Amino acid sequence: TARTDLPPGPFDPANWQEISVEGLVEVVDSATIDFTGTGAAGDPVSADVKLDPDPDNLLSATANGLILTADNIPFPD
Amino acid sequence: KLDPDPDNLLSATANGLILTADNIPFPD
Amino acid sequence: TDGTLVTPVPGISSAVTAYGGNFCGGSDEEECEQFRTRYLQRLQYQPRF
Repeated sequence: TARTDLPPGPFDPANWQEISVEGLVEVVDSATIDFTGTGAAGDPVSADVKLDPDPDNLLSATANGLILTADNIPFPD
Repeated sequence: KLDPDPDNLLSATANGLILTADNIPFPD
Repeated sequence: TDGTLVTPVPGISSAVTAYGGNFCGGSDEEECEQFRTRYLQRLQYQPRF
């Protein structure tokens, strides 16, 4: 597709945008990373690091990534 | 990838990342 | 505002834009009477910096 109203001339990739279609890949959940999606529109490839669901796992994950703050740690007493 | 430092408490399991006060060496 | 590149150059878009569609600086020549002044006046003033 012509990117701009271009005059007659030879084909130049700097003037034409190529039209792709779609892409579907295969993903498998790893030991520490969970994969979701297939790469299609509305079903994009996404990843999130999965933590140990052990009850005493102080490591947690907010909406901004991994967190281990000094507040919840059982400091010496 | 987890940094293989001698005292890196981050360890990898089949379920996910785990850290516990067991490794945290309080000075007692 | 929007003009074309007359000679197609490889790897260069053929659509250029003027910046503000502003082309300033055109004018015409001088006659024998428009020239008397600008002469008979560059004889009365001494430039100064």
